[PDB]
Amino acid sequence: GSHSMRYFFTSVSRPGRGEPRFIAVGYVDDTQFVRFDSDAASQRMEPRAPWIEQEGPEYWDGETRKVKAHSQTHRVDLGTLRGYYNQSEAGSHTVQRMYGCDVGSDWRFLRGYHQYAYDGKDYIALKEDLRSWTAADMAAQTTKHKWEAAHVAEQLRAYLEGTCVEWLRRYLENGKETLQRTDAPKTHMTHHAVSDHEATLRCWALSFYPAEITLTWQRDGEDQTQDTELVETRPAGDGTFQKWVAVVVPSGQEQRYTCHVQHEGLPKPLTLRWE
Amino acid sequence: MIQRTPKIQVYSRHPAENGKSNFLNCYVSGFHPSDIEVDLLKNGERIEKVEHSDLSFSKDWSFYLLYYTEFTPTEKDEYACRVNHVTLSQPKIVKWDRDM
Amino acid sequence: EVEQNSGPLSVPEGAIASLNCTYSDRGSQSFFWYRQYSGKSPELIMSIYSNGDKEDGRFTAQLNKASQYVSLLIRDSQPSDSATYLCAVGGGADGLTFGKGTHLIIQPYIQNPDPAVYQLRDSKSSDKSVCLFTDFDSQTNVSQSKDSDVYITDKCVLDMRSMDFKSNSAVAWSNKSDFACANAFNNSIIPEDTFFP
Amino acid sequence: ELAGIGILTV
Amino acid sequence: GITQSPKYLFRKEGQNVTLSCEQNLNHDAMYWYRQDPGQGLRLIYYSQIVNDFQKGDIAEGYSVSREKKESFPLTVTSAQKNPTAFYLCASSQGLAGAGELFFGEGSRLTVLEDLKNVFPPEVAVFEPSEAEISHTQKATLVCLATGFYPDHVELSWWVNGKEVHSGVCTDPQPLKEQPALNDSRYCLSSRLRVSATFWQNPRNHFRCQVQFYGLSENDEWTQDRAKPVTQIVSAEAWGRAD
Ligand SMILES: [Cl-]
Ligand SMILES: [K+]
Ligand SMILES: [K+]
Repeated sequence: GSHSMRYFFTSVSRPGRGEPRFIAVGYVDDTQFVRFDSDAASQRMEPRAPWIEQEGPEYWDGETRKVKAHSQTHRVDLGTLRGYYNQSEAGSHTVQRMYGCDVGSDWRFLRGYHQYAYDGKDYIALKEDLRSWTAADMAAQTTKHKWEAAHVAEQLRAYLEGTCVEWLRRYLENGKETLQRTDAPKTHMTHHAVSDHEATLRCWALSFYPAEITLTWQRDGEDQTQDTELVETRPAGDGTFQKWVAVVVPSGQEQRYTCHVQHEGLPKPLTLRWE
Repeated sequence: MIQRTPKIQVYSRHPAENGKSNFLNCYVSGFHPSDIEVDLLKNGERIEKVEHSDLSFSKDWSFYLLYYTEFTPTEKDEYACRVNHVTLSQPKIVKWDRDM
Repeated sequence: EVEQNSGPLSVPEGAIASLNCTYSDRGSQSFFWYRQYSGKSPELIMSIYSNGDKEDGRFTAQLNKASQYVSLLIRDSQPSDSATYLCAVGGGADGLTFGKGTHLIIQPYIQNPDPAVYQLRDSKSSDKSVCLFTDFDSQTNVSQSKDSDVYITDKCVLDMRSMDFKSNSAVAWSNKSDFACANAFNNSIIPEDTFFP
Repeated sequence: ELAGIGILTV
Repeated sequence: GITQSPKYLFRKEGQNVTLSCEQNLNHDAMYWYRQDPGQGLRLIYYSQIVNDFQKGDIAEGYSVSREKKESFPLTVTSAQKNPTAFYLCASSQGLAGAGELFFGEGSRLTVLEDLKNVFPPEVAVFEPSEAEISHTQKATLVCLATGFYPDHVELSWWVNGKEVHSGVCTDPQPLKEQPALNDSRYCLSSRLRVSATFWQNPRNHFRCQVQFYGLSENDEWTQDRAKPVTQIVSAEAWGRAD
């Protein structure tokens, strides 16, 4: 329904063993389309989805350098943060940056964001108003002031509102067969026995897109969410996704309980019971 | 410096028919730090030709990769995913179930 | 790459002055207007990152990423606003390409004009002098000489905060033996109410 | 495509 | 701020020269441009982060280091057959091209083919016409620094010893006295105007000086004159009552 262009950057200091690992990737919704790995052969931002190959080297070179500069920021940041936290030259450490836009069904701006983090913890982030800064440490307040004085929020807001959304829409038209398509779930049940008076019920759901989905078990209307087990959404590799939700029951009395599907690939929801 | 131990899921792309070609997916997630080694095994033996997604992370900053390779299963063959990470004191073997 | 409307352009004191610019790269994300006086270092006056207008009192810039249009217009334009205006574009981690530039020259207020042609002999010599055509109005031109050894200068605005006067004062001279000041401006449209003493 | 603005050394 | 030095200079082919440029704003990005007359400013190099720098399109025959984040020195080597230009250092906080670009204060480099053709500015005041002190409430004192090379000059007027601007206009462009070849002489034309109340008073000193950038202390000699060094050259006036 709504859509998003998202860019995930990862940066890992490996002291002794040289320059830090740096991996930029780029998603439209849940489809990956650009990548950069510092340990790649190319040293070029590559295409990871056919519909961005259309764009000539003009696009690519400009993206390559842009990403090279992102890495060059983190390169220093690692240096600075080791500074700020008084940590050792011996230790490896991680920065993740993450920015992107969100556009509704009508394809117009709703949310932008710029989350940043050192070693897994939140460090600084651009707040939902695209104007203020939030930051979990006094260390990060030093960065927050730095970023206030510089007026990053200005530059960054005009990207997130502006540059991001017009580029999001350029991609949603290029690969509309890839991206705008909705593949529908393909559900079933694998029922197996744990004991003589007991049995399992997995409500599967394969080959679907996008990864948004909600499967809950209902004992003929009763919201069963204690005995259930719900694994996180696998990517199939395919391009489609997978998911199941398990539950154990007083078995024998099998053909009683309901699996509630929820997806925009399937116009109105579903319910299933044992054959 | 905050460790999150990985969550591994081993499955095929489609369900299996024996002798009938498929991909074997291992999906690691919820982990931190970055440093990780993932092999897929066939009969406790290291499969060479395994590709893997580009390092990304979820909302809570935790990483997630997908190691896939092509495979053509049978009754006799067992398959696993062996994941080495700082949180495990020896790499975690996770055998492939065609039920789970 | 960054093509800039170019003249030079004249606009009187108080009149509005506009400058366009256009750029041939969709990857452009940041847009700037710098000003450069002759033999001096460019300084920013306007910067703009998204579409529409940004204003700072007397200057106002506007941008349309779609058309690839970046604009500036100066309100109330002072003489302070003379010399060259620079369109620059960035946002690709590649530095900054500046356009050709546009020399915008503003006409002050020669509000008590009296054109005249005097002579100015030396303080360490007799004769061997110059020709000062002075206080004339801004719409005058001071074009080049007739001889290869006659050297005429171009005009020069000249403000005083004491008297608040502004005098456009040209200069000229030569090594020639039979040189004089009536013939000094025999290649320009000097006003015919000029006061030769 | 990527940001080329609004990014700074911490 | 940003400071680039030196405001002017020139070295003969076979020798290098360096334009040192420091800044203390703690900006990551630093850049060097050369501006030619007619053209805009072409980018020579930029430097996104410490220890790193990147080509423009006119880098052939230029070196730059970034050993420290403070300074971006631009070596103009025995470079190309045309380094004569105006050079601009610049820093910017963030990605290269993202932000304000805080500029240095320029540098005026020129070639030197041989030092035999290097002269200083012969200066002379030209006293204000009396038929002009008739109409006005004023007096126009003109100064011609003339017969110098290279183009490297500044110009303040000095009342008793007072660097003065308002009343003075200088002359953005000079004037060459030979209209063809590369080697030639120049001539400037400033214009200090003053009221009749402080001019015509004979006890009041007037002067026009020229901060010439000539030869260094290092340079050579085989002439029958004297050397042109980095100096000041002046010429003066006073009032004459009526
Ligand atoms: Cl590159
Ligand atoms: K989505
Ligand atoms: K995602």
